[PDB]
Amino acid sequence: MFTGSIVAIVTPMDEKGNVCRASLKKLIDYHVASGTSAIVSVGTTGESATLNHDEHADVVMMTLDLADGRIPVIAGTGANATAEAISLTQRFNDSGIVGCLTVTPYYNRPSQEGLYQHFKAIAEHTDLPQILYNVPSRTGCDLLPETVGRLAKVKNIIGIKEATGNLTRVNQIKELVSDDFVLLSGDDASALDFMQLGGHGVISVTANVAARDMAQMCKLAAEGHFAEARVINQRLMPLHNKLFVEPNPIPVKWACKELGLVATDTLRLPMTPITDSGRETVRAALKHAGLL
Amino acid sequence: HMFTGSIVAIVTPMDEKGNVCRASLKKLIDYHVASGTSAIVSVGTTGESATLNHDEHADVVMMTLDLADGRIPVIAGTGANATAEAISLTQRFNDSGIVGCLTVTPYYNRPSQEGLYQHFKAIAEHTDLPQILYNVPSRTGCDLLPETVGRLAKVKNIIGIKEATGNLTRVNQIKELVSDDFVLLSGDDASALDFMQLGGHGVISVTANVAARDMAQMCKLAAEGHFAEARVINQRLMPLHNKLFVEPNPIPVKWACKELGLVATDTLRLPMTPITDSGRETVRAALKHAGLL
Ligand SMILES: N[C@@H](CCCC[NH3+])C(=O)O
Ligand SMILES: N[C@@H](CCCC[NH3+])C(=O)O
Ligand code: NA
Ligand code: NA
Ligand code: NA
Ligand code: NA
Ligand code: NA
Ligand code: NA
Ligand code: NA
Ligand code: NA
Ligand code: NA
Ligand code: NA
Repeated sequence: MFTGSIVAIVTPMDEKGNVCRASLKKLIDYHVASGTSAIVSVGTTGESATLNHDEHADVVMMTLDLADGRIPVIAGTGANATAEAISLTQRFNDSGIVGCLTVTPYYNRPSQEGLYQHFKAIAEHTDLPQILYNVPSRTGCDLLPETVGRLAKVKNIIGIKEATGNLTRVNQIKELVSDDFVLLSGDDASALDFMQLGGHGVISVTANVAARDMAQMCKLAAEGHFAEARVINQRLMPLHNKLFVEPNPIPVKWACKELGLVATDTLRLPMTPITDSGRETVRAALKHAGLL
Repeated sequence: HMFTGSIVAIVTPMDEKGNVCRASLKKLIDYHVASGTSAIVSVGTTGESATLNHDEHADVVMMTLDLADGRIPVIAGTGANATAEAISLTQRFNDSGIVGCLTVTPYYNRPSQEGLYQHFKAIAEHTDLPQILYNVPSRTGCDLLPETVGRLAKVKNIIGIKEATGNLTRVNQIKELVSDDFVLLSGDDASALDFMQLGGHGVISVTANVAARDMAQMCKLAAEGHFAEARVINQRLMPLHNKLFVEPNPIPVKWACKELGLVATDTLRLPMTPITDSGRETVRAALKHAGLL
């Protein structure tokens, strides 16, 4: 259930910056039809930083409601204060979400022991499966394999979204955890490599606009058909890269709009609209992918 | 002028349950008044801004302002990674008595230079208070470049920057793009004296929590061009400048304050955790090197 192509879904907005349900419905219908394994709601790509606690909870519950049992929903529950993370987590207990994605605290740079006590306290206040999430380029801290191994012994700590793009982390973690600990890439451009080394899937921004390809690529990787997966990956590589040509989710929201998947590409400050150059680049990447 | 010299990034002292401890904060503020500290930054990074909710944050700022009682200026930490949050935090301290705001680049969501421009511009437009930008890429994932600083210096109440890269070339890259009354403050204790000798006007300092008079003298000596004497102080303090980050700030400086008798307990809020045995030994030796123990 926590394997294959998982979309880190955008939070579509109207021109005032409020959540646009009609657009989110369209995306969720698109992912059900495309074979996406699951939806991560209000991750980084979903602009977690700029939704307040109640808007955040509302978007997750909206996503769950619209999913209507057709596709599993994983809630973004990360926070850089352990009390905030527990409170967010408790908000979704017994909601119908199948698990949580909880990022290492950002900006206050805790120690490895700080991360251990942080994630352990979170896990002790829920029954939901917990997927750790490491992305040092955003957070200023690096959850190391040693610490992941300590945390994997905690009951409902069940996997990790590893977004460093450092592919040596795959088997560094795998040798410290049990066979059913889930290893998920959080870096689209290196995700097929990550799977070929033993990863079980990807929590993906590219899947927002290339869901069918991403789902088939990940299934082929799972079946060991890496040559066939790489043909898809190469079609998608310009998107993997150029969806970060400006701060995510600025490009992917523009791309969703360009494809008719959402009504507007509006974001909340401090995100700002895509530049002329960025549109040109993302459009070429979408054309390279065969989507335009 | 008011934003020069030694400015303490003051800890938020807590009791054993993690609640703000007014009695320890009062002692610290009296200590800074007697030590000649130029100003207090309230609820910055060293003050555990992340783990105080909006009401606790505002309460700590108002407490610090009340305890200072006009004896020393107070600068409120008002940064946020959502612009709406930053405006709302800023609006809370309008006409409170604080003299200015310290506002960090959005963290975790990694905005562009244009996003930083619009962020800080929108903030400045919702306040009459002086704004001090704060760049610390090692924490935020985001680097406010001098060109963008120069753009923002043209917004009238954006009046300075706390530059915490430790990259000393930024001093004059910024200074040549701004007017001469734009304030340049180090946010990196180990390189602060270097920063001032290159033209910086002061430092927003963690070391000043426990070596306030030394830090006040070092900055005043630097300001008067007495760099040889300032360097003597800096070498007394350099192990502290470094070892107060031997573990995540403010874990070492809070333990040092407790060991010096300045606060009652060294308690923090998760995901900060208590100082290790090795860390205590390292920080004690640095305190002894400064002559403080
Ligand atoms: N802007 C803050 C608050 C988040 C509120 C819940 N989405 C942060 O990024 O941590
Ligand atoms: N923990 C969140 C919310 C802070 C609330 C105000 N001190 C952050 O660091 O941005
Ligand atoms: Na709607
Ligand atoms: Na660490
Ligand atoms: Na540690
Ligand atoms: Na390790
Ligand atoms: Na487990
Ligand atoms: Na008290
Ligand atoms: Na402000
Ligand atoms: Na100005
Ligand atoms: Na400096
Ligand atoms: Na401690």
